[PDB]
Amino acid sequence: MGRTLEAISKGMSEMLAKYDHLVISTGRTTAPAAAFDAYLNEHGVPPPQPAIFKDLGVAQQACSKGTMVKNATTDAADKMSKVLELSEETFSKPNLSAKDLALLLFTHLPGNNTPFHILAQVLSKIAYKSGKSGAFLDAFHQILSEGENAQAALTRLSRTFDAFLGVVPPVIRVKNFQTVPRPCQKSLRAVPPNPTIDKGWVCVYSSEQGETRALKI
Amino acid sequence: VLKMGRTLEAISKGMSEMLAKYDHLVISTGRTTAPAAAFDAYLNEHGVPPPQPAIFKDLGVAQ
Amino acid sequence: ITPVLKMGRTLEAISKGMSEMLAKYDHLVIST
Amino acid sequence: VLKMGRTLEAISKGMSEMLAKYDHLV
Amino acid sequence: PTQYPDARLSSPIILDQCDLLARSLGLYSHYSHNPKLRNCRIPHHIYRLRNSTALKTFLQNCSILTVPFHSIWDHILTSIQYDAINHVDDFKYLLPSELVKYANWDNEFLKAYLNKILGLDHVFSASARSQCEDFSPKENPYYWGMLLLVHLSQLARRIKGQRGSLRSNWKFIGTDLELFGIADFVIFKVPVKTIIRNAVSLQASKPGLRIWYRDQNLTPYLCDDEFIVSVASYECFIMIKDVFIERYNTWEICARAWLEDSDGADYPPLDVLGELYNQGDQIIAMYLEDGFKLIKHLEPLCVSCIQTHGIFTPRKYWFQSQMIKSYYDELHDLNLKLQISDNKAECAQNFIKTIVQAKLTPQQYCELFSLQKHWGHPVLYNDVALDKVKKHAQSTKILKPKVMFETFCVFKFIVAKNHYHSQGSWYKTTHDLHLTPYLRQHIVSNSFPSQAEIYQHLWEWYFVEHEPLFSTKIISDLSIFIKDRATAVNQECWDSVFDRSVLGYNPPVRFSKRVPEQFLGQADFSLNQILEFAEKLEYLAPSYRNFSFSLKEKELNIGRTFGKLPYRVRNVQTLAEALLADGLAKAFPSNMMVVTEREQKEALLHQASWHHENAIVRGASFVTDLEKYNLAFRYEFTRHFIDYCNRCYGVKNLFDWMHFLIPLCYMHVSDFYSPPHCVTEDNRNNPPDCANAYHYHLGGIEGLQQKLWTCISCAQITLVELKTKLKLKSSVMGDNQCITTLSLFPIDAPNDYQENEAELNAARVAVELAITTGYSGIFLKPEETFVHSGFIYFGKKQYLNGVQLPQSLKTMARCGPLSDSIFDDLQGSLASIGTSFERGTSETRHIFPSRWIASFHSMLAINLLNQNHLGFPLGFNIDISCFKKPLTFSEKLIALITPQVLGGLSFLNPEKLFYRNISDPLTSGLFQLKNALEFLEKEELFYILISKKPGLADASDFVMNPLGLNVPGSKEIITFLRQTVRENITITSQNRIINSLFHIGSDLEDQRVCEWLLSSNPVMSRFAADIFSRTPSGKRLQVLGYLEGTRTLLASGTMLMKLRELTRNRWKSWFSYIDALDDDLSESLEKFTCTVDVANFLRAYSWSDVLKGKRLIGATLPCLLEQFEVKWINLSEDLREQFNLSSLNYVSCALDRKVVQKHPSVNRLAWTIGNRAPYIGSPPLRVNCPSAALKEAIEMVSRLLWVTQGTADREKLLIPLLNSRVNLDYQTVLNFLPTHYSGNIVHRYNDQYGQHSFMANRMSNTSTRAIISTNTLGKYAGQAAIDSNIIFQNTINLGVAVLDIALSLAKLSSASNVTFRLMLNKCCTRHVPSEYLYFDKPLDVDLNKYMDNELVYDNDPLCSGIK
Ligand SMILES: [Zn+2]
Repeated sequence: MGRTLEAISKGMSEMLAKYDHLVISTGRTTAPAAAFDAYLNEHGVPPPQPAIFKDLGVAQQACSKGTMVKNATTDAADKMSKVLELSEETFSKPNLSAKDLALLLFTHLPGNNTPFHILAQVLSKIAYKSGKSGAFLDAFHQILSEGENAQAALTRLSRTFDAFLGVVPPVIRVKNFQTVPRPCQKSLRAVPPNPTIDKGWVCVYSSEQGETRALKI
Repeated sequence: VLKMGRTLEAISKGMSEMLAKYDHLVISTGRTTAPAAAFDAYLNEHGVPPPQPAIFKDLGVAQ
Repeated sequence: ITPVLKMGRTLEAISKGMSEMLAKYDHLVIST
Repeated sequence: VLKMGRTLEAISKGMSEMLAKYDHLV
Repeated sequence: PTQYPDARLSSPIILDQCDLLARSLGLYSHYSHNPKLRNCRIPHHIYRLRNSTALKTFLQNCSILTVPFHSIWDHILTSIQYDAINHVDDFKYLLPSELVKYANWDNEFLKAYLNKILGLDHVFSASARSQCEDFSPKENPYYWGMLLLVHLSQLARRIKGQRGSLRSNWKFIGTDLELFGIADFVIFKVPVKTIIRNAVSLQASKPGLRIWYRDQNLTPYLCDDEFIVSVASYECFIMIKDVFIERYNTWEICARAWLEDSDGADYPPLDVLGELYNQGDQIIAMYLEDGFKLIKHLEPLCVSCIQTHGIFTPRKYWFQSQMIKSYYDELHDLNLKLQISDNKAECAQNFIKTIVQAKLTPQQYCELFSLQKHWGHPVLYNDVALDKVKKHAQSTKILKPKVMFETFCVFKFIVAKNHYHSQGSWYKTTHDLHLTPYLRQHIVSNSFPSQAEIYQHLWEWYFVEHEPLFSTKIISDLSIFIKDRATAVNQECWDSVFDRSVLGYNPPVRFSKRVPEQFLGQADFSLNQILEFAEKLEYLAPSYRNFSFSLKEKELNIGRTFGKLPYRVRNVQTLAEALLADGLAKAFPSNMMVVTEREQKEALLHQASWHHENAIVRGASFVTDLEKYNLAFRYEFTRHFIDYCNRCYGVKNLFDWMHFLIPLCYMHVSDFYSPPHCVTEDNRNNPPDCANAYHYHLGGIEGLQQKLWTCISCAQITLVELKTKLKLKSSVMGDNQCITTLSLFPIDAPNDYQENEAELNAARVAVELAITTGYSGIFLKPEETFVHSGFIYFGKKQYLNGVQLPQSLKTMARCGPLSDSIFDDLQGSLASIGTSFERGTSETRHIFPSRWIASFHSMLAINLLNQNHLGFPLGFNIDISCFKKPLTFSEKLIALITPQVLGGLSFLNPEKLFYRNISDPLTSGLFQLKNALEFLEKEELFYILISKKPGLADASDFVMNPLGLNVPGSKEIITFLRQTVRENITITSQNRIINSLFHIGSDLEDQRVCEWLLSSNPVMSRFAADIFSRTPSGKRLQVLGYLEGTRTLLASGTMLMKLRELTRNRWKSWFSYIDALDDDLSESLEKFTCTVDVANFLRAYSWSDVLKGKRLIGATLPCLLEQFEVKWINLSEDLREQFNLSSLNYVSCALDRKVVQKHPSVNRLAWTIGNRAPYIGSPPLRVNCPSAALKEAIEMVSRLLWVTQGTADREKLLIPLLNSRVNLDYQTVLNFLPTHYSGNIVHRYNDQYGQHSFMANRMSNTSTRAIISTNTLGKYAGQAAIDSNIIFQNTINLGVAVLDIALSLAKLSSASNVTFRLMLNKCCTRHVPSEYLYFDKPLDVDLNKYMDNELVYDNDPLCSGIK
């Protein structure tokens, strides 16, 4: 029985090392399972002593039996699970909401309250709704790296990016045509038959009295 | 020999079970670890509890 | 030579240690 | 076969000590 | 007298005590969050200030309300900037037009010098716009404000220095913004109308004021009064002065650079500066202290813009995206905390947009990164500061035993592997072999397992035990205890650090605190007694359970703390860190990195191969922060590392001190005016938790166990490397840690494919490291981490794809007229300016813009100290008291031209643009002086200025200053105070080590040893200095140097008179040259023409009394710029037009045409790199652990053997010197000497034991394209080469520096090439015959007196392994 004995010798030595390290690391004050459960149920928070759990998921679920309330121990486990969710294709990848994406585009544009600011709001909302915000941001950045400015990048993205083909411009409710921003007044036009974004129509301003003006860029 | 075959078949099952469980364990820290170590080191060195030991009673260590 | 006899005796002690540790693991580790 | 016996005795020695340490906790 | 208030800002800005001044004047203020200050009784030294009549008239017609300091900050800066020109009569001295005149003259001089050296006329031309006198006054917006604040800051330093007289004050009255300075405070006074500015109410105009006055009708308090007041401290005023000086220097350097180049200059343009400066000021005014949260983002934003420059990959824009998102989040919080409308906060959006939308080059972003501190610093609150620390150090962590287990085993493996590769064998194991099978048959066969198979059998390292290593009773330095440190008080008297009136009771026990004053007070100080103190756990006594924090000086966060321990616990910490740094921290390479684009291909292939050429290597790096590690360490994790260290040193309980002691203390900040919120008289012994203070700290603190934590970090990186099977190289700066992953590709791979795959591999590693540290309780935050293929921090510098980027402004913007010296010394100030200038040139490619600033501030120091010295009465005029008439422009100029070695005040040597270490300062100084006098047209003054009357100096002065002259004016001021410091040491000292080192007859020993070292038949001063540094006299001088920077030791009326008389004498010697003359010496010198002959004659004449007719050797070496001349062989056609030119032994230099990397283009030489590396071209026994004493004894034996002759009686000269350091006999020592018996004593001493420069003082990009060849200089390439003046390591530095300086502004192309040669001249080369020193008498003095000092003596020199 040499093989069936040598395998047992090596496995036993390894098991011995690992469990000896564990007991020395948390020793002499660690709370056993019964005492831990009693303290938690009776006080509502876990004891100030070290404890040993079977899995990370068991630690995420350690709460008082009577009511479910988060405790310092639970928070520690949730932080660690969020770390475990990391993947190496999306390490430090920016996650941006529609409002958040718009703020970035504004940082790259010159002036204030120009037609390109309205175009940026509209495009960011449409792209985020269809779940293509990361691809949209990467395409914008690529055009910037080629050597162009943000305005040419936005016009080219409106023409070619897939999420905007055959999309009707949104409608904005205003009191009158004095409410539209001053730099955008000169670009207002009459509503075309079938407006669409990939042809250069940003949005539709509808006044309080049914008068509609189309913004052209 | 047969008692040995049965004891080995029990030992291998127990050892594989312990190693599989060890792969998934997790522990949480507490505030009684370092003070308990200090208290034990002082008794081992001198044979009596450290002076002004009231703080160790507050932490639940002096025993 | 004493070693073979000793090995025969020890496996029983090792089995006892393993049973005791399987016992202690059930009290130390929280699994609710 | 002598090496096996010696190894087993060494393993048994360590088991006894590491069991004492666990006896302190519970 | 010795100490004065600090010239520059170095302390945190705390405004607690201001609340106490306002309550005593009847005003309202709410700076502090501490409720003790609302109702305590005012301290008497503050309450008495309300009685001054000057302060009561200054506060007439003011409101009861005050405003915080920053809400005014904006208006203060603007008002001083625009109003300072109407107050020129206040600083009519300082002669502004003369400052500009001197600086212009100095640039013209340096241009002439460099045109002559480089051999090309007209390399440097005239932009007549920078050269007119009216350029800086008319076009720099900070000129007049900077001069006014230089004057006012000197007044403020004088008033604060006086201990409080109630009549000592200063004031300044302007169109707006009146100022008033009293003991510790400065009061700013502004009209109300300029703050309301046509708004509904005061809070409507400045919303940040809602914190003090929530919503109250304030108009009843503001109608009848025309002014409003802000109370602040002296540090706020000094910080304003610092901001003006920094902004002035920065604007001037940028403006001049853009006139010099005008196409691409490596400095941000002036549009960007004007915009950023104004918008940051507005952000600060509006958001107060918080604004710093937004302004703190300037540095990461600059880095993120640099990173977007290589070959496009989407990941290259991720860091920038993360930073932008982070910036607006902060804004969204601030706008809800102050209820700010979107239209009000336009300044914050303009700040971020100005940075991003400016499309600068990587060089300009790297320089703009340096403007981080140009807006001032925030106010700190100790409760806000300690909330963050408390939360992080008491939190609970979730740890995984498997990860901790594996990183511990890797720790033990690293130690074992380093031992084996050092001593060729396994250490002596004492553990049972049966437990670890894989390691047993490597131990029995004495072989070490390979890197590949280590992971499979990793567990077996848990059982390995062995014999102790690294004996404890010896540490190398033993002078770390003497050094200055800050300590806390003992726990019986822990209240004594607070004010009695703020506390509310008188503490029962009152306490000294400084380390230099407490090391001298300790009567015994053994080193074994500290060990015993730690081993017996003596500290756990109730007396040593106090710990206190203190805040850091110049940062932009809410407050970072460094900790302070009692005196004896500080000794325990110091001993543990020293033991670790010598013995075991050596097994962990924490700086193994070098920049991979600059490394040879063979080395990369060998290093990046997992096991052991047709392969391509591409690297990618990421950066992590080590600052957030300290508070996250828990005992459950570090028990095992600490226990293994204890075993490795044989000691027990030594490395556990921090985790055993820190959780038993009461954590608080020791601010004089902010005690813990809740401490009372009966509550005092066991106080409770409150906002300031708390119990049960569970983590570490910033610097307590730095060595051990860096070692654990290296162990986790090695564990990750075993897990991912990729080669990693890590490096550690002060704060950041950079990790580089090396990946291998086949030869036929597209460049885009390599760029993408390298970043993917670096990301696998970053994810793995994040998990490994998260299961140890330390959380990397992926948002502030970036992964990049080109960007790296390596030294304190930044590289992009191997191209070094400039960082010159960081050091040149802090240039100023005054520095921190003793009694406001003029040489101290000028020397500080000179060193800052030489570092600044090493980090850029523009020379003249920085040189103008350095010269400007030199002349300014002279004028300011002439008429506003702090050590004299208020108006004194040093020059009138000395010479009976004021100084002229020409006299000041001549002092600033004469080199310091000759007794003048010139510290800006042009030769230091080429290399820092100059072989001989006398010959180079003579070369520079001759050139300057030829430019100035006063060529007849040369022999008058260099021939000055020798002073009175002993032999010890000549031994301490080997290469200098005996002139009174070149001597430093500290040499006049040293004698006093030594006297106090023999009065106030009880330390046994110090009393034994400074015994009763030590002065006679120093005198006798110095006289003996200069008694050889040819005298050699370099040898004498080298020997003197290692005898006990050198140790005595080192200890004096450590203890000098103290108080009440250096200080201890008649001291003021001694210092005043010394200062007047020094001014007479610097600024009068007809008074100091030797007509005989000048008559003798006029015959020589070479600078070497002149230096030899001056050294012989100056030290005639010491030399006694013998002749001096080994000191004079030729100046390189006079020995070699530059001759141009071939220049391309596009450079001939730019240099405006129309058409044997030598070193040959050329420019390499092949370019490897470039950013942004190939148009400047400093924007590109190449392949070359010209700097790379240029013991039978050994003890494992040699102490410092043994190293120095070996060096002395080596030097003295090499100097004397073989047929001599060498042993009897060696015994008296060697018996004073170690216990070896003579014969055993020779067994450690390396190979000898080759050299030429005069020549080979300088190169064998001298100190050289390993590189040119330029940016390191040029060296990578230089082809230097020293094979063509004939018979000097060892025939007459070992027997000449030439140093062949310095010609390479000169060749690289000439190539760099000549093409610093030229516009390059793909067709340009350059080749020249450095030609040898005959005047300076000498043939120095081999010569021995003959000692006719052994030393007759008993140097054997220090067998009790372990600081000096090694009782058992070889107790470690013989090896
Ligand atoms: Zn010469």
